[PDB]
Amino acid sequence: AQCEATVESNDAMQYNVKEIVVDKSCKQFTMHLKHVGKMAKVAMGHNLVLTKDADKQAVATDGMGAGLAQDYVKAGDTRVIAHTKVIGGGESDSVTFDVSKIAAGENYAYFCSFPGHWAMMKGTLKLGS
Ligand SMILES: [Cu+]
Repeated sequence: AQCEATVESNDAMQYNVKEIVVDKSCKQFTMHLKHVGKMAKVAMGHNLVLTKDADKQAVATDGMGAGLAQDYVKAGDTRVIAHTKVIGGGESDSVTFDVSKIAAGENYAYFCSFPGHWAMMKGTLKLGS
């Protein structure tokens, strides 16, 4: 609703939403992430990272090497448009980004960069109204 969306992540390594459509009327957009499971962030942590589809694996790979304290996102990665912190069960986080950083027709992927999660936790985000 409005210029925001909510994605729930669980203990089975899955997002409940696979596609997010950003309305052209939005100048800013907010992504809310909820970890609805009961596992600790050291075993089943989740975040939400947004990049062009092409940059997915590269960003997830470098992110793994950043560590948990860095929310598994390489500090100052220019390929990441927006990202939340890594959360454990019973928690949540939000991230707001500039819609101008998004282009029509372009393909964007949101995924979890916690080690090994990217291969199963991913969705598509795009501008469209
Ligand atoms: Cu995850």
